[PDB]
Amino acid sequence: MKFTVEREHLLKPLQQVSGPILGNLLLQVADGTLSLTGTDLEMEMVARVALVQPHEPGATTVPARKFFDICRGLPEGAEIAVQLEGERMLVRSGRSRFSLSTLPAADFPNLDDWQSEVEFTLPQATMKRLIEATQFSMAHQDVRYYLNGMLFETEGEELRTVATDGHRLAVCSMPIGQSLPSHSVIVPRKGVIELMRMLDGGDNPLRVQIGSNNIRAHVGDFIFTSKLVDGRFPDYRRVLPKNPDKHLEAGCDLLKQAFARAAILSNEKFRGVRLYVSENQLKITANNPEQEEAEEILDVTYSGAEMEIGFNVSYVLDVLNALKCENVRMMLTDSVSSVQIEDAASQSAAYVVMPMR
Amino acid sequence: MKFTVEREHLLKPLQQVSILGNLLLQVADGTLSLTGTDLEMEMVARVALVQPHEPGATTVPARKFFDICRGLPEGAEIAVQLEGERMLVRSGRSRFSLSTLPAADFPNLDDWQSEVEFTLPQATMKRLIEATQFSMAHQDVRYYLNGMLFETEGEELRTVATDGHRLAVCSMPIGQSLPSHSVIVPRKGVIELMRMLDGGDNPLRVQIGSNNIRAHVGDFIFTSKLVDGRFPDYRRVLPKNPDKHLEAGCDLLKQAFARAAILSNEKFRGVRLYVSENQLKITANNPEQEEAEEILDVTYSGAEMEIGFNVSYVLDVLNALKCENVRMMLTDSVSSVQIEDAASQSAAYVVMPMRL
Amino acid sequence: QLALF
Ligand SMILES: [Ca+2]
Ligand SMILES: [Ca+2]
Ligand SMILES: [Ca+2]
Ligand SMILES: [Ca+2]
Ligand SMILES: [Ca+2]
Ligand SMILES: [Cl-]
Repeated sequence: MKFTVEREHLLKPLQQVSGPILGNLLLQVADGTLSLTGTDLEMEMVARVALVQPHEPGATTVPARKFFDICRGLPEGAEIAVQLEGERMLVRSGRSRFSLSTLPAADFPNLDDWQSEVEFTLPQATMKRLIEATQFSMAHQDVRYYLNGMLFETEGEELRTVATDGHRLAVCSMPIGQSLPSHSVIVPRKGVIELMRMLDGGDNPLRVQIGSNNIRAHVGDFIFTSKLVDGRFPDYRRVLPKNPDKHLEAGCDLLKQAFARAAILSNEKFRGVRLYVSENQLKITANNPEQEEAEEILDVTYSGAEMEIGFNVSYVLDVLNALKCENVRMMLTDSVSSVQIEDAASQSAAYVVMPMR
Repeated sequence: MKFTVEREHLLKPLQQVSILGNLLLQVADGTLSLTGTDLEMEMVARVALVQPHEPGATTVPARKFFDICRGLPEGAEIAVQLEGERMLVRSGRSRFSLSTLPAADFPNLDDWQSEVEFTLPQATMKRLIEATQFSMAHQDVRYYLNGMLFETEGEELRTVATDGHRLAVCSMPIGQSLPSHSVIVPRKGVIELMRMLDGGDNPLRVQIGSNNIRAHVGDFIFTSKLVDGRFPDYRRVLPKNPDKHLEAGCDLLKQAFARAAILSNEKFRGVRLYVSENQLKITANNPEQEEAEEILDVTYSGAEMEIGFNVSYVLDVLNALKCENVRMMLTDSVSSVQIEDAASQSAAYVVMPMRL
Repeated sequence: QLALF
């Protein structure tokens, strides 16, 4: 195995695949392509780098971070000549020379084979929107494993992401212009993080394939495959207020800063704040075990009946931070029902937060 | 106690001064003073009151008061008054009520006399501390190592830091005659002195007593206890007449050592230098028998020699230097190495040799 | 804190 490749053509692929043999990258020269693979047994990332310079076929496994560090550590425009010799991988560039340990390619684990059942193409920017709109609402380490992940749902010509932790929910829907079957899968959060990281911001489309226990996304020269999660994901339709008689509108940043200040004097553990809505007015209050108090009064557009309702303020703040927009619409029922929060100018995403008593 | 002050006139003072979790606030003679303390050291900040105000004093949670003020909109008039056991903070349509503790319980550092004094530019003090700070020990039982020597001699101020393994020294002339005197400033004191300095045009006044130090800049006053101990002698650590001088681009040498570091022992970080005519070769190996080699052009004309050292120590020095060219003053394989900016002798760094 | 579901 021998190849010579420019630093900049190696860095991005290396970064993508890098994030005992599990600590190594499988390298393969075959058919004029170098392929770099990393895996944690649950998911797998593959990068394909065309080899334009002379090269010899073969496969090995090298420590992931050390090899990435060497290449990144090399000067801008460095040519990185690499060859297997005995039990070692030699890496050379200018007068920099490195000899890395290896493990047999034979020992590198392969994920089981599977069959694609649902497929679709979408702009990269669409997948970026879908994930960034919802990611933060995933549970962290809930004993309900299906909540530590993101629902990816197809319906009609829309792909939809949903995330909830049982107290708050995010949902986002985007048209992709293809006749899709009705279907749902749960991608574990680690897969979601990786899928988000492979989106370079370029105009290269993404290709999604969904199996019965797997999901695969192809963009450019990268192929990411992850296992899915078991269990019954909740239905976001149940969660959206069936009918809202109470509509609030306010600037996102004003609301954010008011809530952020009130957060200061909220209970450290429970984070509770009270909301008082009345004719064109929102009042936010907070207090902690030390009987310290915060009060915020804001001009809003609000026409319904007066009501008071409590929240975990970090749940509200997460929502407003995730809305990168001028105006926020809030839709209410009563003091003990969930609230729906949206961008005033766009219904693409909706955020639902259950109150505190 | 009453005052109303623009947000941006409170933020820097609050930043600097942040019951030991409370700030003391005093309104006297047209000035608001803010004090923060951990019992070892103290920061006092003054702000002039152009708006209507009433005298008095109280203490208020530091982080919460800070957070609220920073939380408020750009250019906010912050009105403050004492009301019972509570302090009221008002601005626009925002209102806050913070718990207070009595001003009379707020702890003062003991009174002391100044014995040596001098004024110097901020940038000079900042250069002295920055060049050496990283070589201070962190919580060594040799308690005197957990801080920085401040030595006056002739017309210069000098800082020395060492952790028992590597040394940093920096000397700067300050244009005043000084007695020969040395003190140790606690590491937290050093860090706090450092960030009190914006490097701006306000001169820094230093006052040293037998057990205390004080730095005066513009509206801010820092005071610290000194470390009551005996610092090691830096003169004893510096290599005697090093006759072998290598010069190389600082960045090229740093990048070579950084790549080589990757295959060095994770615990002991030993790398080897082979020096020959206008050339340096760096080698590293780990217990897994992985190997790194770097060769680069340099300016060198002395006797061929080998030497090893801790690459983390050298990387630290090279990062601190951030210059064009570095000078490595070498003796032999059994001797320390002195590193300097090739263009300045004002800062020097000593790394011990390793037999690898 | 109430449960969403
Ligand atoms: Ca092979
Ligand atoms: Ca939707
Ligand atoms: Ca509350
Ligand atoms: Ca302003
Ligand atoms: Ca070698
Ligand atoms: Cl030493």
